[PDB]
Amino acid sequence: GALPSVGVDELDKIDLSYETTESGDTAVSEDSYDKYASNNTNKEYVCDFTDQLKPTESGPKVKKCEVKVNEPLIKVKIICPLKGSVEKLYDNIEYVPKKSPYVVLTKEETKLKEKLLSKLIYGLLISPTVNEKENNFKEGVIEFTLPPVVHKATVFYFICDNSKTEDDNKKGNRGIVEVYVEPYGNKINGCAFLDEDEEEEKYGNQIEEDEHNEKIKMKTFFTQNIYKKNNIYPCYMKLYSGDIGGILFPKNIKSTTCFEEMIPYNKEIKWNKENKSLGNLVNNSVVYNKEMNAKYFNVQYVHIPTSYKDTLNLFCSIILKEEESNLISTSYLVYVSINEELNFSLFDFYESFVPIKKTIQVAQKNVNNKEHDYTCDFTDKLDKTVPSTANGKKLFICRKHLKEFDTFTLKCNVNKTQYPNIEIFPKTLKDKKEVLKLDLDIQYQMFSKFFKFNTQNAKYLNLYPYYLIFPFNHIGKKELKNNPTYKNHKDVKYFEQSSVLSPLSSADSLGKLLNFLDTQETVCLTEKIRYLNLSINELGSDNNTFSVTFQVPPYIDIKEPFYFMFGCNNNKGEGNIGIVELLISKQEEKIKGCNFHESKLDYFNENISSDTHECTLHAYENDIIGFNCLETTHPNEVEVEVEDAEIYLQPENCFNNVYKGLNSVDITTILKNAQTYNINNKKTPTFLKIPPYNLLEDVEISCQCTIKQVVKKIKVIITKNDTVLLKREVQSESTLDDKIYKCEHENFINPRVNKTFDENVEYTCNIKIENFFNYIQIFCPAKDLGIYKNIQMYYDIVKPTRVPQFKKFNNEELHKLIPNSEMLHKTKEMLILYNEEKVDLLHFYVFLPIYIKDIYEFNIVCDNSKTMWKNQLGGKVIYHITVSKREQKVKGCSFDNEHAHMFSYNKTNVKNCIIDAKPKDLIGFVCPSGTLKLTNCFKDAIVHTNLTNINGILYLKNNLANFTYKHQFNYMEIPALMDNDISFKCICVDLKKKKYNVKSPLGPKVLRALYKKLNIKFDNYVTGTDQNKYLMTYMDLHLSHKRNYLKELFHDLGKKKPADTDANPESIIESLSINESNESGPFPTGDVDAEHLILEGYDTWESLYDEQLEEVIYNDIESLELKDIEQYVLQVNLKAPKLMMSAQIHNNRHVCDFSKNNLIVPESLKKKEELGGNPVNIHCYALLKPLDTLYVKCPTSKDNYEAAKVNISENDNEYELQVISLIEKRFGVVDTGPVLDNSTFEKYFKNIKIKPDKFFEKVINEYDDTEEEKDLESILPGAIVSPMKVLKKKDPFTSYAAFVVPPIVPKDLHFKVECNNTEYKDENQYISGYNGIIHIDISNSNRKINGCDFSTNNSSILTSSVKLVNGETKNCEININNNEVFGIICDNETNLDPEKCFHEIYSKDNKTVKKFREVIPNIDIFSLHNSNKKKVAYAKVPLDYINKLLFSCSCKTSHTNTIGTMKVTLNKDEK
Repeated sequence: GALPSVGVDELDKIDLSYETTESGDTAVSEDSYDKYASNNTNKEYVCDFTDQLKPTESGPKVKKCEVKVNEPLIKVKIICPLKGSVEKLYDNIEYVPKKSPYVVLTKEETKLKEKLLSKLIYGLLISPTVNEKENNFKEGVIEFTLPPVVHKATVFYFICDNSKTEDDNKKGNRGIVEVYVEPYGNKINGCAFLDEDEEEEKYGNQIEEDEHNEKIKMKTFFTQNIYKKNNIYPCYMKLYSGDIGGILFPKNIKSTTCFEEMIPYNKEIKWNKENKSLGNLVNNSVVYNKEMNAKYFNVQYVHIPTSYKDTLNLFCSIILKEEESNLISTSYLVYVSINEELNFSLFDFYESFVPIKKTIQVAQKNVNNKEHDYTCDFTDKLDKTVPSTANGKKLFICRKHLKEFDTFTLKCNVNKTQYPNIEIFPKTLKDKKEVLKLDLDIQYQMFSKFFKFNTQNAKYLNLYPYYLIFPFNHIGKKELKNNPTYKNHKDVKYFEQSSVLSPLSSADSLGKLLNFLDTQETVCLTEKIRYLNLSINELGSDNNTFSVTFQVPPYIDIKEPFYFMFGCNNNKGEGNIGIVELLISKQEEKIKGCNFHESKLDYFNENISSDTHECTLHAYENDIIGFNCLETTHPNEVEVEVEDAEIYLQPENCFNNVYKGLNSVDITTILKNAQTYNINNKKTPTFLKIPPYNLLEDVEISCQCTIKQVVKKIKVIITKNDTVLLKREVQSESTLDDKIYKCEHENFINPRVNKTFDENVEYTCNIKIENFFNYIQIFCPAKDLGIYKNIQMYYDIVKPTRVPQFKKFNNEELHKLIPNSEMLHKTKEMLILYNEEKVDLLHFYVFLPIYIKDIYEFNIVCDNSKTMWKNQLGGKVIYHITVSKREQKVKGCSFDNEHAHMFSYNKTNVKNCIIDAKPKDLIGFVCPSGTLKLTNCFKDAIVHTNLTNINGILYLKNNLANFTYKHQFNYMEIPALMDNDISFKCICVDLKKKKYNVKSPLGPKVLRALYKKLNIKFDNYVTGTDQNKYLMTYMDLHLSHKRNYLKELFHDLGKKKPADTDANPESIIESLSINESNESGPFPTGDVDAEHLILEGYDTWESLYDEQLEEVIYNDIESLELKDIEQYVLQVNLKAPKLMMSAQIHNNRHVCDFSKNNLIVPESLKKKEELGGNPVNIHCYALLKPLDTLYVKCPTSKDNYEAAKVNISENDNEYELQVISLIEKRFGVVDTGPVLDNSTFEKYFKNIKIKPDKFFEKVINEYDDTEEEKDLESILPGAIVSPMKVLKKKDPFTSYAAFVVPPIVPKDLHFKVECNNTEYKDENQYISGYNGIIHIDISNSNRKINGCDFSTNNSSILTSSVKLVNGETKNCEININNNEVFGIICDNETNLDPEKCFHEIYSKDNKTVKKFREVIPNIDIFSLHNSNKKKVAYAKVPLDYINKLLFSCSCKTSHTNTIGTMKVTLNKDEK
């Protein structure tokens, strides 16, 4: 509802029945109206009617005065002749209104009607101290003031009707003043005191934005809205050269010291505390409504002129009338900064440690030139000044923030006849084009504890203007001296407290400043930014000045905001030092550009190689058109010249000259404020910044580029204001990276430049979850003062229930919507000494339960379209999530009715559950909300007295245990790899004394309390080495249980009341110390790694734990005994089926031999038939190394067993029998029973099969419960493999299969194989055949070794590799000495020569081939020729042979003539 302002009087009373037409009673057509504009002189509009409205014509005439306002802060003055000054001429004049100027005339679709100006125009100021008379007309002046920001184009009429008088049938002239206000300006930089109360965040589109309700528009009038009982935050104003600020004061103010008795905050000179108005501090500053006399709304506007080009800071105290109700502060402070553009300056950073005499300046915004031309003039600020007064030898610091299409120009006076010696800093500015880049890391470190800021937000510290100019530096020192990270810096010495025993001389201060600026790193201009338009002019018009002029491109290729400095040092001549500290912002928007070139930049919206010849671009207001016609793969501006010759751009310059139809016209005619960027030493890419325009027709602009006789056309249709602009949906799809969902949105929440095209766009990412164990990463920050001031995180339920009302979304709503759903955060745990953890607070992770009963579909809204940051509008992201009905449960228990639907097995409210876990099962662990997590299950469990990490025992890599140890619900996948039978207990603690809210994790303090409480050894524990790339930790949403530093800092400031007349705001705010407690983690100095101190990306040090919750936990522990502590225990016991380790005959050589009658033959159970026999998976655990081989013997499958019974008469060779001597006799589970015979072999091994049928030529991944058979060569090439082949012909029973662990293993391997019989069954049915499953677990390595990989020209395993080509001989000599290992890899076409290499080798002659054992009897060769491949081999030379040896092997195509030769040497100059 709308409630009018102060209303009814005898001069403001409105009526709704008065109805008069625009023509009135004169009956004159509007077409024949004699109109002209109001006299506009020096900001003042006057309609002078003293000589116009005179009865001179027989008939009436209409003279209209048009007052058209587009410039803020005007004084509307209307002068029509006095009532009855002369008789018979001014006798019967009438006025509409006679109650003007408070009430005006509005057009109700046909009629002029009386209505108050305050309702359509908010911020009006009419002084009742000049219009107290009943009729303002006896003075003959109608005057009023209009606010500087209006959002409604309103028209009103004033009428001095002189036609009702009659002097001998002569009619007078009726004067009409037409006041028409259009929207100019968006928001005043300032504050408004709202008498209303704060209103809760209206989620979604339920916001009702009415302009009839004055309350709603008032909230949009200033940048700060001060509620008396909620807003503690001091008022702030920022004014630039030519800006307009103000304050809307309340009605309960008693007195104020702002704009008339301001306290100057001066750091350049010593403290002044006197009261000083804007008039004495600033010339030509204009203040409106000073006495606070206006009746409707008491707002004071201050217009700061362009004459002031110095930085000023002022403080104000607004004391409110002491009222009965409680308000946060009866006196509020106001900080007004005038003409400063860069906040958190490094000079303010320096002054808190070393005093600095300086004059900070803004670049001169040129009015006689283009708006985006700015200059800093050190010609008149580089004088020779010896320090004798506090003005001698000052620092002129010129600060200016450049944006899109903005250019800067510096001028120094460098002549030697006025200055004896002057230097330009740095020295490398001229020749190599480098600058002294100012990095913002030090301000990050000093202001890390003053806010909650990460690595990305701290670089935007130069973007936040509200309260970063306070003397916080004087406090930050204490924090900088408190920060254990800043101490280890090389740049500490300049921020150590200066000498006070002897007063520091300014010369030492300036020298220290020069060294502090010198130690910083230099960066090249041409490399940090791409396509810069820069000119270094050492010569002027009289050769007495130096200049540097650089134009900021439209899109900046800086990786991060380019914050640097330069200037001219003249202190070497005992004078001034001129310095410019400048910052270029990174434009975060895609350029609407036609890029036709085949090679294209990565930020052009139209990516056309040769697809389209004509590019249709509809350009809008504030749009950025790009036109590229050249190579983008050239970051230089020297070699791009060769392609400017092959490009023909029409017109010769674009978009300077542009095609309308087919004619070439200067672009400035259609767009007066257009900005064209033409790159130096280039023709294209050219750029057009479409300024604010005013068109009624789609204007077609056109250019064309001819590349290699191909003409491509850009036809940009700059639209009008009334073109159809519909909601544009940008759909992106979920991308599944490492079982976590990611969407490609990086700066679509970050505020970007406002545009009409920037409002009807919505970025929605569709995320479908149809599987288990996948984290849905949602990225939108927590609420903090800056580019994220009013971000909102709410959710709507589409399916199953359709509730279009937007509700709050937090950890609780997500926990309740989906059973046991978890909001988790990605952290990499710190050591116990630190107790902080690197959490990613901008990104959280939705984790869905293993079991899903209802299909859910929702939309998460991260809203930053309400945060307007310097006329830049942020984006909004919609995540359309669909969570499918997934039927998967965990084995275990639930200790209440909360997780019972998660477990197929449940013992509700039963403390200790015992579970037999079998190979590849999937166990879940979860305890009720409020019970204390004792275990890091399933990373760490309890063995019966001790804390033990069950991972290293069970080969538990590649398991959910490793990442699920800090959730509410933890998961674990049983492997087939076991070194023992292990019974552990996953125990959560129920302290019956007190339940908790354990959303935040439990600290090592209380976990040690429970270990010593529950007899759990934290001294005999093998540490679980951090194998996790991450941890999704279960914690509160955005640490809402933890403290908030911004609000608490400003809360202490507001209750410290720095806004009293006698109060000095500095000495009060310096007394503030940031609220900090044990809810935190210290930083130990010494390390195991440096990383526990530094942060990069999106990680920040925060305590996961709640020290209050922790102390309550420790209390309830120490006060109770063991009887009063419930233990929700899952006792998981794992039975490894007959653990066999592979018989390691050599360091390189393991063996899994199974030619036995107790192994696959089902063991003799109890004499009775038990049941359908269950496969006893015979467990061979083979632990090998890079360059290890495993041989595996099993009984021979019936078919090949017979085939070997055939060739029993036939013998092996020296090779195979040799290997035999090396293996069979060289092979717990060993036989004692009957000797193998053909009968029992055929019986028990009738049905023995071997999967994979080719062993190690295909394999079975052991953590793959699908037993997904894979070509290991496809996963790990570089192995030597013999499939399952019969050991001996004479013995039909035993076969073997071998494989080699390659030396470079890019990763851990964990697979398994099976000489599986379960098909043979005991005829008494004890057990089916036993399955011999060998579980192979190989470790990784990446050390390239001597060896020739003729399969590639870059081996990732060997050092040398020159891939062979048929018809080409490729020699690869490698130089080996005693005790060095080598290899060789031939491709499929070239087979080994010899095919017994390495065992046989060409002689030194390369004529004869010899068994290498002969020459060297201790060589360790790794190769098998009982294989399907004869192209890959490896070996090691022994430790005690040094006589000069030479040999070679070759990869020879059996078909064509191809030779890839490895030449192997030994030692060097020897026998």
